[PDB]
Amino acid sequence: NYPLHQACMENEFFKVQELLHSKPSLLLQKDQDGRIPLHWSVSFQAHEITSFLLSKMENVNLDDYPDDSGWTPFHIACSVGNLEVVKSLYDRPLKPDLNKITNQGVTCLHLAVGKKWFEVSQFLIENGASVRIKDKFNQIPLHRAASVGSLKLIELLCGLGKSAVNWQDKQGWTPLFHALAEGHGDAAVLLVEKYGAEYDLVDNKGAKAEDVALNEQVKKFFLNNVVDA
Repeated sequence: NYPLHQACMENEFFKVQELLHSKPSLLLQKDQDGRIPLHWSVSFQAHEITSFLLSKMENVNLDDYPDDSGWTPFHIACSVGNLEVVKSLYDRPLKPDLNKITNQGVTCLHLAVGKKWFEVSQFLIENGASVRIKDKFNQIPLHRAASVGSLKLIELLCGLGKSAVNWQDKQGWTPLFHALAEGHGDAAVLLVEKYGAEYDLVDNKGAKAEDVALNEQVKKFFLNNVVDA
């Protein structure tokens, strides 16, 4: 059915070469998922196969090849977290639009952050990716960083990224709510003390951030370590 895509998934470089020789028009053929062979080689981190495919896609803009979900091969690369592959897709004459969103409104940075891929996230920010693009849920990357409780990512986003801190998603939750709800006390304190997050904001249900804390232990830690403003 889809010989080339499969060979890419299996990481069978010999077969990929064979197939492209007998059926060249398969290079940009879409899946039942709307994916071309490159999506799969990147998805499964087939480094050598990816470079081979790219050598034959010199004039192809990756932005032009979204999944049936809105994911281009660059979105997949950032989600997988292999910085080598990410750099490989970026350092081309035709570069991808770093702020391009999927069908759900998320960016490559949203994807990398939620998976806690620090190196990739940094690479994206250093190259111009905006940290203030909201998805369908009105969340920016910082909402995800607080959710997974990554102190490094929070520092990266708020420091180098100059990320906004008090933006509320559709539930009325700022990143601080997410840190506490998930039990990330140190992350909650960091946002408030170092980056000025406000903790007196209320939910779409009138709840304060301290009110959605995972434990009474987490709540106590938070209240005990934040200064009144």
